[PDB]
Amino acid sequence: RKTRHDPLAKSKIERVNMPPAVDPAEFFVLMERYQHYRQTVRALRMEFVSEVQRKVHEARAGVLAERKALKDAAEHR
Amino acid sequence: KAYRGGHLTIRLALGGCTNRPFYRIVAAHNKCPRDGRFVEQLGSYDPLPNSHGEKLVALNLDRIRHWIGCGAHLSKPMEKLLGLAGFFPLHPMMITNAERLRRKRAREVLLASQKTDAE
Amino acid sequence: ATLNQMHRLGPPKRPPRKLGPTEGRPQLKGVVLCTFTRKPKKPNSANRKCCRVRLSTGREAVCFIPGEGHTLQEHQIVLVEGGRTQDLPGVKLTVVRGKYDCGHVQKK
Amino acid sequence: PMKGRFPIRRTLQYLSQGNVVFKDSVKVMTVNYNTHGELGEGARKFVFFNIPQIQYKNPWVQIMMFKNMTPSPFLRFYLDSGEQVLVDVETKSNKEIMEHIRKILGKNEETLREEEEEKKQLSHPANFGPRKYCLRECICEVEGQVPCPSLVPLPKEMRGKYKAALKA
Amino acid sequence: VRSSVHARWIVGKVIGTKMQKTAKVRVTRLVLDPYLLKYFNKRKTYFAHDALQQCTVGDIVLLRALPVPRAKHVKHELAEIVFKVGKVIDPVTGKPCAGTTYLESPLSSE
Amino acid sequence: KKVRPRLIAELARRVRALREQLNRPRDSQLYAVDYETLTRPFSGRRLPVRAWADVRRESRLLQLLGRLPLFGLGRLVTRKSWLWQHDEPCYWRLTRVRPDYTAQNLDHGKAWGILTFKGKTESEAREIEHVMYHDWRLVPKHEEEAFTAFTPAPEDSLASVPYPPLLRAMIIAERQKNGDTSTEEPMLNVQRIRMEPWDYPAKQEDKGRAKGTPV
RNA sequence: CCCCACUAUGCUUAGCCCUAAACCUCAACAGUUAAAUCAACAAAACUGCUCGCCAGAACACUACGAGCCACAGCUUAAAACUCAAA
RNA sequence: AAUAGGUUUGGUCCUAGCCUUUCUAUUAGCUCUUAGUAAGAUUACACAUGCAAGCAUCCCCGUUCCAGUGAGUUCACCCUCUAAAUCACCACGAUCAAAAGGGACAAGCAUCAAGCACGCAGCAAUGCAGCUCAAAACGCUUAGCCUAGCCACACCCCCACGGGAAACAGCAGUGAUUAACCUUUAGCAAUAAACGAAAGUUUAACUAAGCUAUACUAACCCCAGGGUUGGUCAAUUUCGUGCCAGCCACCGCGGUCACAC
Ligand code: FES
Ligand SMILES: [K+]
Ligand SMILES: [K+]
Ligand SMILES: [K+]
Ligand SMILES: [K+]
Ligand SMILES: [K+]
Ligand SMILES: [K+]
Ligand SMILES: [K+]
Ligand SMILES: [K+]
Ligand SMILES: [K+]
Ligand SMILES: [Mg+2]
Ligand SMILES: [Mg+2]
Ligand SMILES: [Mg+2]
Ligand SMILES: [Mg+2]
Ligand SMILES: [Mg+2]
Ligand SMILES: [Mg+2]
Ligand SMILES: [Mg+2]
Ligand SMILES: [Mg+2]
Ligand SMILES: [Mg+2]
Ligand SMILES: [Mg+2]
Ligand SMILES: [Mg+2]
Ligand SMILES: [Mg+2]
Ligand SMILES: [Mg+2]
Ligand SMILES: [Mg+2]
Ligand SMILES: [Mg+2]
Ligand SMILES: [Mg+2]
Ligand SMILES: [Mg+2]
Ligand SMILES: [Mg+2]
Ligand SMILES: [Mg+2]
Ligand SMILES: [Mg+2]
Ligand SMILES: [Mg+2]
Ligand SMILES: [Mg+2]
Ligand SMILES: [Mg+2]
Ligand SMILES: [Mg+2]
Ligand SMILES: [Mg+2]
Repeated sequence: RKTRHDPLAKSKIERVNMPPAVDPAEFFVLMERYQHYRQTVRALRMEFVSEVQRKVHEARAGVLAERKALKDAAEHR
Repeated sequence: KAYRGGHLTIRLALGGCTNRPFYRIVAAHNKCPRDGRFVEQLGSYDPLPNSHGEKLVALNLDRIRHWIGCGAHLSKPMEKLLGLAGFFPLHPMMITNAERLRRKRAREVLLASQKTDAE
Repeated sequence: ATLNQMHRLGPPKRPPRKLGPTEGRPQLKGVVLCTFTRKPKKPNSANRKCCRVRLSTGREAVCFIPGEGHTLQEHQIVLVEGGRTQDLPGVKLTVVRGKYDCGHVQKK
Repeated sequence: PMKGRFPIRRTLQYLSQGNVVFKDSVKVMTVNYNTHGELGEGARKFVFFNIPQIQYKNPWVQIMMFKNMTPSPFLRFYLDSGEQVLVDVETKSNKEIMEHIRKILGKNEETLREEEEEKKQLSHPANFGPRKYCLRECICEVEGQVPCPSLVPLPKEMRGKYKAALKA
Repeated sequence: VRSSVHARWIVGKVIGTKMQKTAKVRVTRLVLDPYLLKYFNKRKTYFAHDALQQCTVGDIVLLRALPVPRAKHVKHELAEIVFKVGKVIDPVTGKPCAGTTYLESPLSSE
Repeated sequence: KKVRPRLIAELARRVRALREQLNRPRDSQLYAVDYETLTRPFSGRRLPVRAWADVRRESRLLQLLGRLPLFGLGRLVTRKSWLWQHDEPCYWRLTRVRPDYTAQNLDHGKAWGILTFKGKTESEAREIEHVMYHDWRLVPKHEEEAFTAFTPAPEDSLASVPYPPLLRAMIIAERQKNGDTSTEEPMLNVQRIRMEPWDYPAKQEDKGRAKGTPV
């Protein structure tokens, strides 16, 4: 692809990007679906993020991790 | 190759040969090439029906949840796969495209009947 | 040698392979400067047709012209390949018959 | 033939037969032994036969030897916490020395089994890629799936050369 | 306990004491010769901080990594003199020795 | 191993940063527009088609404030796009204004204020975005009471939604594996997921600015 | 090559020069005489350990560089062209 | 170098080089039916022309990516620390990953053997004289690499304020050059990327085509060529030539019965 230093094409100087036509009924329904969909996906992302954080803390300062750390320290002595 | 900004994305990397597409589901930096370096492979997707008439999709759900929990984004085709699997809700455009297809075929059925009626 | 000595010297080092008259290339383009005949070393006897060409690399070299009869002249273009003429000392290049100005041998 | 006495020591098979894999705390292992004396015979065979096996399994642990510095042989381990472990080896055989250090500072068979399992998780059988990393390169290798076009030409209907031709 | 220095604990031989409060230590490690599959010593130099200037050329010392290097080449400090040159104390018996011979019999203190 | 210093790189890096602060373009240059062609003479780039009608009809914020005492501190300003999109009052209460003195009509600059979007007011003032847009209207003084009048409607919003079919089946299968015999349905909590309208004023402080390169 | 004469030189002193078929062409140290004793010849065949050295012939006790009280020297020491042998 | 083979001599044994037989790639000669697939300038030399970055109610964001090349070349890996970035917003967190610190990391030449400030202590002032090196420092030469990819470069002056000067090492294409030689096609339908709240828009990435025995797979009623035929090494009849013309990878053949031209 081009870089910001490459010049603009001359066959595209007068190009005007016209926006699509809108169907009011479908536009409104689709807008509400995206809100509900993204609210549910954000609720799922929050749970997955909490699981990742719970597993990291558990492996660091969990009851089974601190218990195995004391056992190894006792066996050493 | 440290990129300026960017983020991890779960997306489809195209494999296979000419006229024989095959996708690998990978977590990779969004700035990396489509089929280049990735962080982890999270599954695969064969879009061509097999001998049993099935499209096979493998999903490493344990690792998919891990990478989403680490801040990974999802490409639109990946979101639709998870919707079809029941892991995510159906994407808003899978629902809307289905409705568009119903209206399209409702007009064709109406045109066909009007032609037979004229006959 | 002992194990200590083998460890200290390391793995053997192949002599850097020497490039032949083609300078490690399949063929070279040349311009004919003059034609002449050479006598082979004993016990062979003949007047082997050769020529001096200016290679595309700027170097001048003698080249053997294989086959019965040729029509090469000064200022003509030829393609030269490797392979020494066994009984012509110093001749390590061969003209390719049927390329550029050097045509194929005429039948019988 | 291979040079030196007991050339079996200079083979990968022999070096991998060591059963001592130090815990992560071990950082240095010094060996003090005497070149002569019947009571230091086991320590000399330990340096001759076992030190290579220990170093091979523990590449990042410093091992340094010292000759004829004290009247009797001994091992000393320096741990990351700063603790030092002295092991008197006079009168012991090289096999008894290996079994001793394995008991006090070596990883047990359970800890080693677990580590090997966590490695197998890195090569998932279901992943596709180069042979260096994966079992199969493409799904076309799985029986029942559409095979590769390089071996079985696809039907004309599944080829873009004729999809565009009919559409165009 | 963390440290940016790579070598945390290393034993070596003092080979120089000409720098102020710094001992130059030679550290040897066993490195496998891939072709011969024989281990050979590989030596490396370390500068160790010696605040009391107690190191003598030839003694065996234990070096501890510093939290951060105190100089361009000084990344360690003298943690302990293992074997003082010509004044070794047998760790097994705690008695002074001269090579493979005792200077004080272990039977002296029972 | 010691990388050779690259002094010309550091020198040029500082000279560029300096020239970007001493030759920085002003708002009157960046945000000027040719109302006949609807292009910015600073870069020659046209505006999007959906903005053409408003660029010829609506005013920029500083076009309104440049006509008021103290540049209109304390006044309420709303946007035509908000008036069309929402029935609840949306407006800024101005607290600070930095006019672009280089503009002949003082119709460019920055502004700060307290946001009231759809009847809900924020606690602290912040910088206002889209100050250069042709979209602003000044609320008359004799209309402030009737314009700001708002009664909060009951936030009767859903609290929990189900899990997707597969996620639900896996959560339930995990319960039964661990001996749990509960029949309660797994539910996603969406109370904490507050969905802002896409036209909610973003943080202007964290927004970039066009670099100097006048055409 | 044979005969005669005579000089540098062979000697002493004080400094250099640093070479030899300086070869008993057989490295130092430790050990063996049993096994397969061993291409040939030479001065029987081997083991452990260490250092030095070698890898077709010729070019070459050479060229160049470097060092040296050496200035037609010594030490270290290549390559190109050539042959299918030596 | 192997299961090895040919060749030193009047002859034998030993040693030894060279070559033969195997498998790839490029180029050349002669020859060539189809289909599918993969791959595809000699040149960091110079480039005509077209296209390769937009999006979007203005702000911004993107054009720092992708794609290209291999000139230069121990910036690629591990650890410590810690920015920017993602997780809407905080995340005392995770993920990802710079700068900085520690460690590790190509080849040849030692006829490159010494480098010449290359160290340490001290709050500072300043003091000490050290630091690297035959376990190869310092130096010269060669080379992209350890390939799910990575590093480096982006006309040159290592850099790019400035200067020389006016840039295809983006796609297609051209000139010169080399033994080395793909179309100045189509489409954003799939995937990926940018932007948008979104329907969507854009993209010479990519996808689907074009060209070429360079390779793989399969096939064909008709359609086979190329090279060899003294030994190594599978396989020659009759003539012509007469140490001439010519031939061989090695040993050799040709001086009138040449299985070697
Ligand atoms: S390798 Fe799988 S389709 Fe070709
Ligand atoms: K002859
Ligand atoms: K000599
Ligand atoms: K002799
Ligand atoms: K041979
Ligand atoms: K934008
Ligand atoms: K690239
Ligand atoms: K390169
Ligand atoms: K450069
Ligand atoms: K597309
Ligand atoms: Mg011959
Ligand atoms: Mg006299
Ligand atoms: Mg006398
Ligand atoms: Mg003598
Ligand atoms: Mg000796
Ligand atoms: Mg030789
Ligand atoms: Mg001599
Ligand atoms: Mg000489
Ligand atoms: Mg000289
Ligand atoms: Mg003979
Ligand atoms: Mg090159
Ligand atoms: Mg941060
Ligand atoms: Mg870094
Ligand atoms: Mg030497
Ligand atoms: Mg020289
Ligand atoms: Mg070097
Ligand atoms: Mg190069
Ligand atoms: Mg160019
Ligand atoms: Mg540059
Ligand atoms: Mg091009
Ligand atoms: Mg080609
Ligand atoms: Mg196009
Ligand atoms: Mg193609
Ligand atoms: Mg005849
Ligand atoms: Mg013939």
